[PDB]
Amino acid sequence: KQGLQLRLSQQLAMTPQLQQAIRLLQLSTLELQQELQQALESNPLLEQIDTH
Amino acid sequence: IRSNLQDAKWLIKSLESRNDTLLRVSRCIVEQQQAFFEQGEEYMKPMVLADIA
Amino acid sequence: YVFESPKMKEILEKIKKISCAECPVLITGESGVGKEVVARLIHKLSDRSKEPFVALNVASIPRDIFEAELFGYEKGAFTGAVSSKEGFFELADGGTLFLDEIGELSLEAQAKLLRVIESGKFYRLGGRKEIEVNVRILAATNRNIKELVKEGKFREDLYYRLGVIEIEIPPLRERKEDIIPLANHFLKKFSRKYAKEVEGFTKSAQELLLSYPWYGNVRELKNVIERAVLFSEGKFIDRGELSCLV
Amino acid sequence: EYVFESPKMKEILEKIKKISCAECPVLITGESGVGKEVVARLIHKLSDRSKEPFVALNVASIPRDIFEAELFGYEKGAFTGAVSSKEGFFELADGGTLFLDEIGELSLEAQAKLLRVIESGKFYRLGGRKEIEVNVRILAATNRNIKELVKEGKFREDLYYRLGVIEIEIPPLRERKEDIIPLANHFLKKFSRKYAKEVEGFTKSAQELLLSYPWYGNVRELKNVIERAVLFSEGKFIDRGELSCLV
Amino acid sequence: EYVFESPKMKEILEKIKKISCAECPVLITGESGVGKEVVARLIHKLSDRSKEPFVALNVASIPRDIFEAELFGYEKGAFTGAVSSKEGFFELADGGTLFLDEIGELSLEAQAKLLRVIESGKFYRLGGRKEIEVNVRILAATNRNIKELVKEGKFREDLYYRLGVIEIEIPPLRERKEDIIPLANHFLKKFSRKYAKEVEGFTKSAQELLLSYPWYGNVRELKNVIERAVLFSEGKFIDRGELSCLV
Amino acid sequence: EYVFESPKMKEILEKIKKISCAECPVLITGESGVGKEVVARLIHKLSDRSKEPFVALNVASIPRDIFEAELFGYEKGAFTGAVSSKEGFFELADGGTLFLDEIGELSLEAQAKLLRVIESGKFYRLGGRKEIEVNVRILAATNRNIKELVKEGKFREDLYYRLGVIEIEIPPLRERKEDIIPLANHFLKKFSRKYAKEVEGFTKSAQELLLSYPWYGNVRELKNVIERAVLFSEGKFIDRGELSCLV
Amino acid sequence: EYVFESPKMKEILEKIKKISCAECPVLITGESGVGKEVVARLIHKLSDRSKEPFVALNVASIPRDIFEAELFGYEKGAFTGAVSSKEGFFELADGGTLFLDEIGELSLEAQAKLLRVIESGKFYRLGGRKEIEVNVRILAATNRNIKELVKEGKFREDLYYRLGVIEIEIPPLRERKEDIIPLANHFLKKFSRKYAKEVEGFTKSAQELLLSYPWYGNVRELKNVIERAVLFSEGKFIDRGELSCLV
Ligand SMILES: Nc1ncnc2c1ncn2[C@@H]1O[C@H](COP(=O)(O)OP(=O)(O)OP(=O)(O)O)[C@@H](O)[C@H]1O
Ligand SMILES: Nc1ncnc2c1ncn2[C@@H]1O[C@H](COP(=O)(O)OP(=O)(O)OP(=O)(O)O)[C@@H](O)[C@H]1O
Ligand SMILES: Nc1ncnc2c1ncn2[C@@H]1O[C@H](COP(=O)(O)OP(=O)(O)OP(=O)(O)O)[C@@H](O)[C@H]1O
Ligand SMILES: Nc1ncnc2c1ncn2[C@@H]1O[C@H](COP(=O)(O)OP(=O)(O)OP(=O)(O)O)[C@@H](O)[C@H]1O
Ligand SMILES: Nc1ncnc2c1ncn2[C@@H]1O[C@H](COP(=O)(O)OP(=O)(O)O)[C@@H](O)[C@H]1O
Ligand SMILES: [Mg+2]
Repeated sequence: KQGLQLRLSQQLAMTPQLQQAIRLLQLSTLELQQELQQALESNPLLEQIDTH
Repeated sequence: IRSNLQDAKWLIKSLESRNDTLLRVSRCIVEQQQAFFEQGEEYMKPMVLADIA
Repeated sequence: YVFESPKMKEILEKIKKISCAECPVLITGESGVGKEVVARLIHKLSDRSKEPFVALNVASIPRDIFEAELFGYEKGAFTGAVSSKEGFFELADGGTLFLDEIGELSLEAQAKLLRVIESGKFYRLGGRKEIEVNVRILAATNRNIKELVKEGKFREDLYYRLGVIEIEIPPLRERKEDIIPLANHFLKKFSRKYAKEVEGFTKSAQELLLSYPWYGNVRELKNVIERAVLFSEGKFIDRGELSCLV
Repeated sequence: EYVFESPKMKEILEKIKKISCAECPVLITGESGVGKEVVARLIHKLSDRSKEPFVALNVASIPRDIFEAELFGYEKGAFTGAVSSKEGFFELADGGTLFLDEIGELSLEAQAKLLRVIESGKFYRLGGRKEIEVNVRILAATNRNIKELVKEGKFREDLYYRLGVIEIEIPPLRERKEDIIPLANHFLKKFSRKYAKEVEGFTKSAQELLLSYPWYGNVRELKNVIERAVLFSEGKFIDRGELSCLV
Repeated sequence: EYVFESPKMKEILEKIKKISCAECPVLITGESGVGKEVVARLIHKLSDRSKEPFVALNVASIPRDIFEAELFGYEKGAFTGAVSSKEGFFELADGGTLFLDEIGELSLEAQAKLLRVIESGKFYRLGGRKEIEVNVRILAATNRNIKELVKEGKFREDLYYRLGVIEIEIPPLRERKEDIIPLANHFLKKFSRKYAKEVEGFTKSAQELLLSYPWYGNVRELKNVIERAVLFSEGKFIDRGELSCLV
Repeated sequence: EYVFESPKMKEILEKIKKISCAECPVLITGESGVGKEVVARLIHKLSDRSKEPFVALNVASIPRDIFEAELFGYEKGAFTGAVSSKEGFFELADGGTLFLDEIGELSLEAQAKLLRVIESGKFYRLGGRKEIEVNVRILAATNRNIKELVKEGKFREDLYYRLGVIEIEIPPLRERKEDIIPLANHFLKKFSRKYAKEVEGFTKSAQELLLSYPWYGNVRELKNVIERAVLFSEGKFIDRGELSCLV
Repeated sequence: EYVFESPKMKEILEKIKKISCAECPVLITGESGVGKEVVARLIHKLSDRSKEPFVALNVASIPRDIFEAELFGYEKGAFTGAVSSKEGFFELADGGTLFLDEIGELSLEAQAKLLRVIESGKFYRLGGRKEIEVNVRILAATNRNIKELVKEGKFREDLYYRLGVIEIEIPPLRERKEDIIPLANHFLKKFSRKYAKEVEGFTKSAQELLLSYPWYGNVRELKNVIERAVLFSEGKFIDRGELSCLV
């Protein structure tokens, strides 16, 4: 019946596999650059080619 | 360092794939609408997203 | 389908007249008379002819999961909610819902049924959005609902809502003008279905059909005819083959 | 459009007008079919939350074993079968009004779960470790006398004193004689315009028959009777004989 | 080899001969150990499709959570962990016979799923797009009282009407007394060669004892008794005392 | 190694030796501590398959929802998490003996899953479409009156006749008065050597006390009493006082 | 540390010292607050496993659906969500002692899952086909009376004889009159330093009051009373007035 329980069962589970790296396609160049700047701030091992 | 390196490589791959997809879509669009670039408007063909897809 | 008796003709005319109205319709009678046949005829001639006809029996509904069938549920609402499910009210959206054996419904669940009929809106179990549906209600009963109401075993409001137009179907025991047509129709249908040459019943076997006080009515008649066709070894069916069953 | 002609209904409307500036819980009591939900919607409309959600919930239909999941929601790994987080009705009605219909039919065990949320406004999800604060106004409607239930040990006194800050009592249609004919005319007009039949008004005998019947289903029964009469009328005026659904 | 030396059993055998070439589902009802498996395999053997698979299945051994995956099959990627596509038992017995033992153990949802396929004759894989058509002859056996099951509300009435077109009710062994003696002598030999024990037959007293016991396990209980008698004996004849303790 | 001085146990020993060549399932019944495990292992040792595995299963410790996977196994991809194929306890015990201990504590739903394997030995895996045949002897032990359970609607009447081909009943210790003293010495030599004590026998009054006591735990309780007497002993003999406080 | 002064409590200590070499299960019984866990830990400390794990388990806080997965463990792929192998408490406590606290709260069906592992120590993991042998000493504690519980029928008889090899019963504090004053002084010294008070002892009237109160919570209640007296103390002595709660 309708209830909330913790149990050991054998089930066939569905497969979601998307929404990963999909939001970068609709971003324009400027918003993409802002996202890349945030990622550079948050990750030590990411660097951007510099002109200085 | 391992986690950050893996994330960096994943982001680089994502950017490369985005650029390649944009280039392919643009090339297909230009190939479909070719009488516009030679004679301007009044020679546009009608098309929707399904054709390019 | 075959209708030859004057009572069946009157019921057919009444069904033709009432098909336009969208009021809930109740049908009563003995077992195996054709209540579902009348309901499907009403649905066919109604303005919802192309709409779904969702027929369900409430006798097979478990007591403790009735709501899960009444409203449906979303994914992950409880244990065993693997995927989204639609209740019978949502299934018949725009169509006609046929509740068979309404007289055996428990008292507590009855109060939970008409509450959805009058309001017309409900929430799916685990769903946060409101659902509005329109359904034409056909109900079937085998006993006398009025006597149940007088015994306190039924809701009077539900009777009033369902009993806007009620129909009584005479049992086959008092429809002796249909015995031969039904027997011949079933004989030909099953003979074609099983691909064996059986022409028709003998004169001796015909009187056995009338002499039999059919208790299962059309269902029993169809089963007996089908079994007689299955064991038939000649184009003429004698009374000896039928006497084995009866 | 709603009909309020009896002096008691006008007094109730004036009380709603006066309390339109309050966020207290409201408790509505009466018989079945008298208009508790109509009064609740009127209270919501006249208040300052008129542009906010109005969540009507019948607490007598939710299964007992999944009561907290419906009211409070859950997280991803709360139990076997939970795959994603889902909000409850309290969080759905955040910033608006929550109407609880048939609060008396709630079991004595289920009344204990609502104690803290009504006053504090804070709770935890099923499987959540963060406190959620919401701003919801509670309207509750019941047909049973809550005071008798509390006096006989069937309704918790804590919940009764939490809810009944303001109490509204709706007299039955049997005691509203002045409020029968206008409602009958309104229903007649609505059903004539909806079912596309032809009818304009009742005869004097029909008016007397309507006024003499002790309506026990209240406005619900009146509406059903008028609908049936419209469905079974073909002239222009409904006579006493057609309105034979009564006794 | 089997034993059919009772008038009821001979009539059932004639019915089997008449029916074995038909194309309708068969339902076999009886007590415990009456010979339902024997009847099913005899129906399959004396059939135009006797060279085709006879898939015998126990409906109580299939878990609910994967039920429709076993009976119909699934495609690759239908669910997480689906390595490769797999067929169901309906396709496995395509062109042959599918026997369902103890059909009364089915659940309501499984009953509806089976009814759909029995009616239409075509189904779909769990994660498939094309439609599969099969030519399976369905035999189902049970020992419950199916009428009481449908009256109680455990077996779907339409499913029973679909399956219960042909009923074969094997009478209990206590009503087949003239079949008891040929059965025992059938078993006594079979075990005598099997266990190498030397024994010829039963004495008159033992034969009289055999006909008087109201067997509750029917043929299986008689087989067990004869096996015990053969094991716990060394003489050429089995007498009253040897079977007295067993009975 | 064991003690079988009582004639009622000598008859059981003769019966066990008499069924060495057989392979039919055996059902063992008795009270607690009477020696069902000893009888089962002795039957296994004296048979022709003594070199084969003896798989003992406590059927009450198998979870309800994974019962089919344990007794039958599965193929890879049968469900979410079947990353590799597995073999059940019927395939593991192939060629040997499977001993179901405390089979009377089996739910009515789980008893119907063993109806076809015990008879024929053919089954399918979970997700397998090819039949698997095994050669397994089945011994079952229970401490409950199986006939009373069958007639009380707690144990299926088909499984009883499938299992109960040969039934062995072990009398309680209150009836095996000729084993109390041979056992009491036995356990004594087991324990005084284990704990390096100096006890070598019982006095003439402790033996009478042992004989008079109505052992309700049977041989297990006798073991416990003897171990307690040995642990708290001082001297070369155990007198009446050293165990009168217990029994 | 602990205080044992009453003559009936020194016999328990002598028995504990007597069973140092043993490895049989121990069953501890007494009222609430008499020191069952103290005795269990003292038994563990004086044995040969004193440097081994002491796994104290409350068997009343293990869900019944995953019970078998907690005491035995599971293999990879046993069920959906089993992504790695995990051990149980029996294997975690291997080489040491497992202390089941409140063994009398187990349900009848949950007691049948412990029958074959207490005696032999061999079991199969969920989804495992290889047997596992462990060396664990079983201590069990309960505040009920297991003998009369078995007589009534709420405790299995075949588990009581497995657990109860050696039984230790602790008398109530109202019978250990020689322990009241030493325990009171011990607790006063313990609590006068944690809270940095200036109390050093009791008065004669306070001691007379302490000897007449029928302690229902036993040592736990005495400890609570002494803590209350210390917290609200002003002088260097605790007078009978400060112990007014014991009147
Ligand atoms: N006039 C008819 N001509 C041919 N077949 C008919 C006719 N009336 C009924 N039947 C047959 O009778 C059988 C039973 O019909 P139906 O299920 O509608 O009856 P019922 O048992 O009284 O109804 P319910 O179980 O839905 O309350 C059907 O197989 C149908 O084909
Ligand atoms: N005529 C016969 N001659 C010889 N053996 C027979 C005969 N009829 C039945 N048997 C034997 O009876 C035994 C049990 O019969 P069967 O396998 O058909 O049981 P069943 O009716 O399906 O049982 P259950 O209802 O318990 O599932 C079989 O081993 C079979 O060999
Ligand atoms: N004849 C015997 N000689 C020696 N020891 C015996 C004898 N019969 C029984 N025992 C002892 O009895 C003890 C109790 O366990 P036993 O094997 O009798 O289990 P049971 O109560 O019959 O059933 P189960 O173990 O299957 O739950 C065993 O430790 C065994 O050594
Ligand atoms: N002899 C003693 N000396 C000192 N303290 C003691 C003594 N006996 C008991 N205590 C104290 O009594 C308190 C409660 O006792 P304990 O928890 O051991 O008993 P219990 O209620 O029987 O146990 P449980 O319910 O946890 O199985 C503990 O804090 C313990 O320190
Ligand atoms: N004053 C009114 N004017 C118009 N309609 C009304 C009035 N009072 C009640 N009704 C009608 O009666 C029906 C039942 O009233 P409602 O408050 O919804 O349920 P209940 O009062 O039984 O909880 C409603 O559909 C409503 O339209
Ligand atoms: Mg069978």
